[PDB]
Formats: sequence, C-alpha cells, structure tokens
Amino acid sequence: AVQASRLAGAAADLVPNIFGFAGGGSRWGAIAEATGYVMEFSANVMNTE
Amino acid sequence: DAEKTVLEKSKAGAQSRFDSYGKLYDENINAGENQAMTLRASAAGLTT
Repeated sequence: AVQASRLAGAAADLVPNIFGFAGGGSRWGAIAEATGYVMEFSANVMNTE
Repeated sequence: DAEKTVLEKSKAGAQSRFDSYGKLYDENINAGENQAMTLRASAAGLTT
C-alpha cells in the first residue's frame, strides 16, 4: 500500500504546476525520492517481520 | 527388590532428560530461527 501510494504521488507530481508567464515548477527528483522512501521503508518492515 | 525398583525407575527419568536435551542439541537451529537471520541480513544490503 505504501509502495503504491508513493509511486502514485511521484507520477502525479511531475506535471507542471505554475502557469502563464512563468512555467514549469515540476520537481524533477520526485521519482528518485519515491524510490528512496519505499526502499528505506522496506528495511523497517523487514525488521518488524 | 523394591529399592531396585526405585533406582531403575528414577533412571528412566534421567534417560528422558538426557535424550530430550540431545534432541535439542543436534537440531540446534530450527527452520524459524535461521529464517529470521536471512530476513534480518536482507535489510543490511539496501544501503548502497
């Protein structure tokens, strides 16, 4: 569930969010951040298990 | 003769203790204990 949630937020974040005379605003690192969050969560769940 | 019965039937208890401890020794780690070792060590490999 957390893996799906983080991937969904990452994909939904790359679209630009400011418009008109200034464009872009899409954080390019979001996919690497989501892979980092899910891969550091994995260690905690393996310790619990 | 009754004293003989006392001795040999206490020996049956000593044998049950001896074989039970040997059964715990020869199979020292079961399928669950090493499963935790493998699972714990897999978490150590995510650092890179």
